[PDB]
Amino acid sequence: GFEEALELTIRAKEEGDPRLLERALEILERRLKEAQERGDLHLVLTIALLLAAIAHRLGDPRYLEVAVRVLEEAIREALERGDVQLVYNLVEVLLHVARLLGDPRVFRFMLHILLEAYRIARENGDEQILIEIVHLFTEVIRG
Amino acid sequence: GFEEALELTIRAKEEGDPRLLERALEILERRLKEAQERGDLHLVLTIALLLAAIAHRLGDPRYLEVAVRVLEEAIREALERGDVQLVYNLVEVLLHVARLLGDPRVFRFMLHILLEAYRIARENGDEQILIEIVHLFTEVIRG
Amino acid sequence: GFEEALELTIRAKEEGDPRLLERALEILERRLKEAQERGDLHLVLTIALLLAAIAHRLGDPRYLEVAVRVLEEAIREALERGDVQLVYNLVEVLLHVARLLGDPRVFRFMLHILLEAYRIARENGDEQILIEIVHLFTEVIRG
Repeated sequence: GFEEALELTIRAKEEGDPRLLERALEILERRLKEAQERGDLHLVLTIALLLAAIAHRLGDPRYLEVAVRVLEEAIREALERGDVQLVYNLVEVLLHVARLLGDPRVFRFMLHILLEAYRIARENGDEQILIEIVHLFTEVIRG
Repeated sequence: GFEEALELTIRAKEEGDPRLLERALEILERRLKEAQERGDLHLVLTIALLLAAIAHRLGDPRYLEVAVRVLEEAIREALERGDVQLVYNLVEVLLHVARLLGDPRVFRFMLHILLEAYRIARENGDEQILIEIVHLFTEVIRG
Repeated sequence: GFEEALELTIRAKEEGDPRLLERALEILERRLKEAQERGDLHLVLTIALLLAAIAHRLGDPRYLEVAVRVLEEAIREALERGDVQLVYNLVEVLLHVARLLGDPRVFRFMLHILLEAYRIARENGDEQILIEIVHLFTEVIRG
């Protein structure tokens, strides 16, 4: 499912044809909506990661903003689920995306989510993810 | 605890109040001494990492220094115990602190520790820790 | 002697003697020829990583090149073997040396290898590696 986007990315770099980046971003945007529906938040994680990395190469912040918005909604759902691990892995991707975009308010969103996920993990009693959340927190406050 | 620090960090981004960073640094410096005293080297790892990130923001090298001296003593104890994984994770944090602080001697300390941890890991199982030690070595020598 | 290279590397830092870097590079190049062809792609990964690190310190691109060419042939062999976890760990080290060397061509190599490994992993049905490959792919296209 990711193969066509990975090939198109290599093909756009070597041939210098940004229309191939745009084609792959279209494929990845279709897939990301299909996984946003259905509730496949683990796949949304990786599609949004790949979507944002290609969008960054193309120089078009629009697709970076779509990845942010979809990752933020997947985080809110995964936090309502009380999954915490999915929230952690979702925030990890959003951190890489926010680092690319440079939007300060995405980091603010992640600080609140991590604090809430720490509270769910504290009352659940999962110690290892409690530390993993604090570590991810120290990375967000950097920038 | 961690929750009060994470709340104060968020509260001091929202409210324009760096005193809340200072209050968090004070709590974490208390907890870090309490953890070093108890020998709680796994918590020493996470407190120092959070302390240094909150100290990097606000920009006070003092709390970076406390973090270096405590991590170093936690590393020496973990190396006495022969716990190659723990000293690996402890040096990993000290490398991030020392990169923030910029003191050459903190790197030199890490060079000698990793060589010793390589000897213990060589005579033990030649596991992934063996490559993880030499991998961490190459990162300490670089910058 | 792995330990000898670690010792010489520390020894060249505080004595400021780059002849010890060149001596460790000699020991590591002898060791890589022993390890390669015989196989042991895991040890090829370790010493090539150490070799290129102290070569970067020495300022000599030549040894960065042999670390690259040995890593690339290890990746091709591990890719022939079908060991997709091994090519992942090999490409991870090849990204660090490619960052040091600064040659655009090694990044092109890594993009093609990762696309292949995804295909082998997709037909093998490993799932977790497929995601880990895509995640590493987003790191390679950055730089």
